[PDB]
Amino acid sequence: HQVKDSLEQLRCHFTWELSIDDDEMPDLENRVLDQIEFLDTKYSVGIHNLLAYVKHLKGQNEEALKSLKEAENLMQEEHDNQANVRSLVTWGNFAWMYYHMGRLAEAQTYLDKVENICKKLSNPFRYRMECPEIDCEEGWALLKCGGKNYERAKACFEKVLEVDPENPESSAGYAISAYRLDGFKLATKNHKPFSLLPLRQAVRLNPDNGYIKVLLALKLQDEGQEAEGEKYIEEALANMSSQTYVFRYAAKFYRRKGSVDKALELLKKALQETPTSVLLHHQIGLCYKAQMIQIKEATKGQPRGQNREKLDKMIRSAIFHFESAVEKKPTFEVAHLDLARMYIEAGNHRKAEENFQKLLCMKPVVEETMQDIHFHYGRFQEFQKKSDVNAIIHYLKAIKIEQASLTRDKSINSLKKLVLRKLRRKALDLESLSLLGFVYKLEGNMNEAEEYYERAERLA
RNA sequence: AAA
Ligand SMILES: [Ca+2]
Ligand SMILES: [Ca+2]
Repeated sequence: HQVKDSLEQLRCHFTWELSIDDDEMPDLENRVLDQIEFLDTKYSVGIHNLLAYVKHLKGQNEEALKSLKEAENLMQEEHDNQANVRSLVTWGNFAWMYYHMGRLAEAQTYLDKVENICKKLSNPFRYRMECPEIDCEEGWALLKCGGKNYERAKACFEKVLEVDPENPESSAGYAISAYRLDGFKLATKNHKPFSLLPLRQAVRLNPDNGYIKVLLALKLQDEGQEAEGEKYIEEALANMSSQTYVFRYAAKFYRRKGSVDKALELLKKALQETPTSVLLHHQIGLCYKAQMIQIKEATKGQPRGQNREKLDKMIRSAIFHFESAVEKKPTFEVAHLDLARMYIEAGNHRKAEENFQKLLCMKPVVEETMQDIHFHYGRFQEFQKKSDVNAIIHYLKAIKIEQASLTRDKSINSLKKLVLRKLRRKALDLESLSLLGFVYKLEGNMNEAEEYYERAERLA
């Protein structure tokens, strides 16, 4: 069992516990292909090795070898024929591939190549190479393979920065990881911008990286500094580096600023390049949603004639794009939520219900998203289905997810309003009395709360 | 990637 034990010591995709879910594999493959074609970075070894690992997981071992060979061919050019330690990721993935294919003599050849380099560099381990380049490669792999991996990704880049605080590559990976982790918490009470300083430093150290600049812009916009952010949007848009990705985030920036037409123009250009992007399809849908709201506001909710034809175009176009996003990535929870909400605007309550029911069964990486799912389903039950019983159930389920947030507070307020309404129609509704006590208790008004709980008890 |  010497071979297998040696393979487990290698640092490469096979030993990084990426845990790629089958339902996310088609989207991952498309994102990997998009990145190969459109992300401008110095070394593309990592991304080709991830494509090989994906092909392996698909049962296409011969196709996987092709991607590992391409990774070696490209390394020759990106380092000018010179030796580079990132090759050890490729060689580790060859050893695993050949082991899985039964080409065991070749698997041993690649273990020997790795060992030879670990010796040459005075690495303490025989097969496990300890160098910052490989910590970064582990981090980028994790960062590409979904939100559940982002704490691990950040820690890979942080390990490099603890020894070399001005390392450009790990500064970039740390900042992007941190930005996405901040995104997960953006609606939680008293959230803080942990990623802002990392992004400033990553831009300083990677001055040609437009991708990092547009994330810095968006975090500045989050923090109420939109004009400073817009300067970075403009600098990124003047750069060709990773242009199509720059367009995605500039489009988000302009939509949030209120320039929805500008956002749509950028997204339509980006969709020409990466038409399978679920991020693009969701962003385009949000733009049509924003335009729908603008039409509603100008016509006081009663568009007619051409304005009605325009509203319906916005609704149907948003449904098309949200449906496109969730076809491609069925685990994209918030896109299903936007879709359910847009089916309410289209007057299709059965399709809204269907998507809410799907959402109730999901297990988001971001557990607080289920507050939003219950809250919006509760509102649908209250206002479209005229079911106070089911509205109460789902406002309570939102509240029971204790994390303080904008939506938990809205759920408390919505439950309060519903119960106050019921009590006007029937002041001796014991259930409503107790719920109103519960609401006051959650608000901290302990005397009002016990008053209502007591009143409810007396009746019974 | 909603918020
Ligand atoms: Ca390019
Ligand atoms: Ca190729």
